[PDB]
Amino acid sequence: RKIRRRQTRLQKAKAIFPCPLQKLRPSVTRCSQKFNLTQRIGRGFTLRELQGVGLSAGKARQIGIAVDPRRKNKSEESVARNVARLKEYLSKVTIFSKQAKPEEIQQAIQHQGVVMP
Amino acid sequence: MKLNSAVTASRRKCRKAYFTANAETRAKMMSSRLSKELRAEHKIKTMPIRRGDIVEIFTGGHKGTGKVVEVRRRDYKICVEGINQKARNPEAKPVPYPIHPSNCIIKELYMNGSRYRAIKRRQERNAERLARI
Amino acid sequence: SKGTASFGKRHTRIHGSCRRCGKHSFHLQKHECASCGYPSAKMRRYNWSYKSLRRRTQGTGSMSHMRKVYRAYNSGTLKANARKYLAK
Amino acid sequence: PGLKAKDLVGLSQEDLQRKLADLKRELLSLRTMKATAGPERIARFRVCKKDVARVLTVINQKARDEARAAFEGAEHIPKTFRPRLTHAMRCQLTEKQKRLLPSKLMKRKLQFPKLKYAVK
Amino acid sequence: TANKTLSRKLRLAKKTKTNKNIPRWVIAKDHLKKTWNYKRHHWRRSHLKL
RNA sequence: GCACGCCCCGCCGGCGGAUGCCUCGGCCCGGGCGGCGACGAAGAGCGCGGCGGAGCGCGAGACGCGGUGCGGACCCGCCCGCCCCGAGAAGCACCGAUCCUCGAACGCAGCGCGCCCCGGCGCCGCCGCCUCGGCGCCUGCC
RNA sequence: GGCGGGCCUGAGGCGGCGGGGGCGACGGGCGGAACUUAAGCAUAUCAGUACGCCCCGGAGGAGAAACCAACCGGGAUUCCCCGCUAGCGGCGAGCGACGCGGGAGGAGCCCGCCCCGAAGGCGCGCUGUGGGGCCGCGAGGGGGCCCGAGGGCCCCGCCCGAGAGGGUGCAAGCCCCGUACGGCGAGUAGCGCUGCUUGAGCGUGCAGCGCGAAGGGAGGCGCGGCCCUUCCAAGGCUAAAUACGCCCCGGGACCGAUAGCGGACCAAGUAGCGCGAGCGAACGGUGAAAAGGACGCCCUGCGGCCGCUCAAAAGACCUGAACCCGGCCGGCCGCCGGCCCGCCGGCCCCGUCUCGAAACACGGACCGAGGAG
RNA sequence: GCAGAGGCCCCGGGGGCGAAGGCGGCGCGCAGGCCCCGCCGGACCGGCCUCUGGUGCAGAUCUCGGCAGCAGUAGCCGCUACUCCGCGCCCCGGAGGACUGAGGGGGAGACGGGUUCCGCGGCGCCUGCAUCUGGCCGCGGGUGACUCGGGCCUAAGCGGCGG
Repeated sequence: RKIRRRQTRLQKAKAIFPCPLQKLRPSVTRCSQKFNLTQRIGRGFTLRELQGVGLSAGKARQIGIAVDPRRKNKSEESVARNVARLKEYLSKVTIFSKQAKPEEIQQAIQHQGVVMP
Repeated sequence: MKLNSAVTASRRKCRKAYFTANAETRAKMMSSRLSKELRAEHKIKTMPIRRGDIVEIFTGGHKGTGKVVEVRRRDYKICVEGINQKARNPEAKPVPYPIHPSNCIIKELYMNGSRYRAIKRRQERNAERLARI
Repeated sequence: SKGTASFGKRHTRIHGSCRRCGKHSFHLQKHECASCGYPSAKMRRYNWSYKSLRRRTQGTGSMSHMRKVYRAYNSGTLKANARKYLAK
Repeated sequence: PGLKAKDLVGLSQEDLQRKLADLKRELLSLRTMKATAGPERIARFRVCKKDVARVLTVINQKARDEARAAFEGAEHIPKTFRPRLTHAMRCQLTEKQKRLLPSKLMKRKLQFPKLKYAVK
Repeated sequence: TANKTLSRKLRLAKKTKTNKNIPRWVIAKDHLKKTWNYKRHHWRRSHLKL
């Protein structure tokens, strides 16, 4: 099974060679008073957080940010956490368009693993 | 060693494949060493055995040279004219002693035309290999 | 007269050959096959007997068409499929 | 030793129909002879049987070729000439139909196209 | 039985033509070593269609 | 006592298939595929080989046929048929056909009987189409 | 009352297209046991199992909250790791989830309603169409002695990006093949009563019948108020990660022919058996090469005899044990001990239950293989 | 002690200058057991160290296969029956003497078996003694319909039907 998942992962990576396999996901307080101190990765950035950066949900998905309308920040501090995560990703991301630009694409380097862990 | 998984290294699978193989594969399995003189002329180490070939046995008892009168691929053996079991009765028809073709060196080949075409195909393929692939 | 004499009064053919399964299982009086199930459209398969299912099923015959079409799927049947999906 | 199909390919259907009848009368003759005689290995018998098949393959191939040409580019074509496919492939939605999407959905795909991107 | 059915007669007929010994030349060609058919039946003991 | 029957100081021989040795088979665990059918499946029956029983394989074009690309001397008996820079044995991959009777099984039976103008003739839907029925809703008439 | 048309329901016929049946698995729906455990037996347990029926598909189902939670909160589904215990149960025997947390994998949407009103897929439709894998080449070994035949030995060498293997007259990197190296949202929610079910407990989900809303649902102890958090049922789709047989491919600290599949045998679900459903065997090995037996002698003939082939008869077959038996030879004899060896002395038949067996207790003709913490 | 696995066996363990296996005979060990010799046999097999297990059989009315003594034993006691001669077998031919005794040990059909029927050759099996016999074995053949029967029609019954 381990070899199979890597082989499926390698095949998928090549299909979107410049793009990272994992989409950007949000830092989220782990639930319960047991883990309320720590933070983990959530399904998607809230519409308010994307609005704070200035990205619409559809435009954000193209950049690579997963969007969850369901999530509500529940705080003003939670929004700040994610808006800063979104801001950093926007700097790290480079949009390769210009029809075909093979030389830039060859050295693109696909990010591997979870983005901004 | 073998780095390819497709080929089987099992004694059971290997023996069944040899014991029951298609005639095209029986042919290559029944190849024999081209002589030093022939090798220099044709640049092929071993060519498959034919029914006009004259061959010199080099190991088994009965080490003489004769034309290959018959090839029985089912028995995986070839019969060479003049190498037979001792006919008990003097006035009796000879029974050939089959020799394996590995035990033989091909002194002469039946040239044919397909044999010549086959010899050439290998000569150009071996040249690609000799060109270090 | 429970055994020998009673067996001696037998001269009848309760069972007969089946149309669908060619076995001496077709009752002549009831018009049904003990093994084939004919005249039922569906065939008689009961998971109480693993052996009975194995005695007659796929692979117990020529498998003519299926073999020929399975071989084609490892060849050019799949290319023919792609052409049909796209235009014809 | 049997009539090469290359030669029958190069014939007329009427000549092929005549040839088949002659082979069939010969096939009767060989059958009469083998039964009457009490054997010669009957080598022609075996060859003739293959040459009744060879001639009839040619006659089918000509007929299929003539019929297929008549039934061409027409909705509703004789089933025998229909693409082999398989029962399920015949019944599967065309890739254009499978890809068919609602107008609102298509509008969004155009609005936000796939972008190539890379991250540090 | 003298009032038989063609379909029954046809299946009984195959059995009569099939109950035959291995041709000697077949034994020689394949080198059989088992020259007995074992699918050969006898009207006294075997009950076909039973 | 001899014979017998025992036991064996040993010597041979039957009878049986143990024990070893092997082994184209199983089992076990991974892969990989997921590909049947009214264009008739799965299955079944009957036939089919020059000599032909079983099994395999085919289907009256039958132990196979056509095309293509390889392959290049054989074909387990007896054959006769090939043999030759192509002439074409065994083999192989595909592709095009043929494909009897039954069988979801389809004119009706199951092996016998119809219809019909010559193509055929089963059911159940869906969608058009054609011919119509209704003191359903009316309208036009007399 | 007769007669023409339009509509609305219906018939008969023709076309075009589809459905049906099959696969010992996986997957969905339904019907549904009992043996068993409780050291009895009803509730329970077995078991939402066998089995019956019915549908798919390469996966299927599930799926974008009428969600969980109670926080410095998460956020569709599926699978995995953990939670193993909250609970349930003649609170007995037993049974038994989820929520966090770590992962694999991730993708979102659409209709009705409403706005337009044929702009449409235009014989329809305004009782609403339409829009919003193959193909290849492929290295390098001689001499000596012996053997039936080296692949054995004894000396010397050569190729390894190949010393994985298989074959060949014995144990072969260099004899043959190969291998390593390549190429080309309403009869609804709810509620009353019943029944099934669930860990779900004054109800976990379902269902019948009765009655039936409007802003409603939930928050794991019912009821009536008051809030607070959270969501929007009664319409629909959706990939992925997961499962799995036939079949094919490869591997094994697997079994080695009374074993391993029932089945290693050219003809096994076969031969046979049972009216039938169904049941169900036995059977591997000559040799390197069939070289599968030259000849002569006789015999009324059969057949025998020699010998032959082969390294060997290995002669219908590898080895050929035990039991059992026939010849010939040798003794008078169960065991244990002493001794020259047939005399003295001692010896009940084992296993097993049993207080106690030589028991007139039971099992045991004999031998081989298999046979149980 | 068994059967596999990982190692070792100081020029790389033992083997056609004879492996495993079998049969007799020593030797060592309290014994489980081991070793060697001779003979057969004809290609594989170990000792130690670490590992594994489907690992040791006198029994289970044990399973399966072989087979002994009883034992040349019990028995081959239905249907009255054979005899002589031919070359003569129980087959055949002649001649005698019987028997089934027209509800037949006769001649035929329905069913059921499925070629057993027939002719020619043979005995390897089978014919429970024999066989030159045969329903046995090999080979080659054999079932002809306007009128007879099926088909046909209905009977008990059984299916089929908008549903």
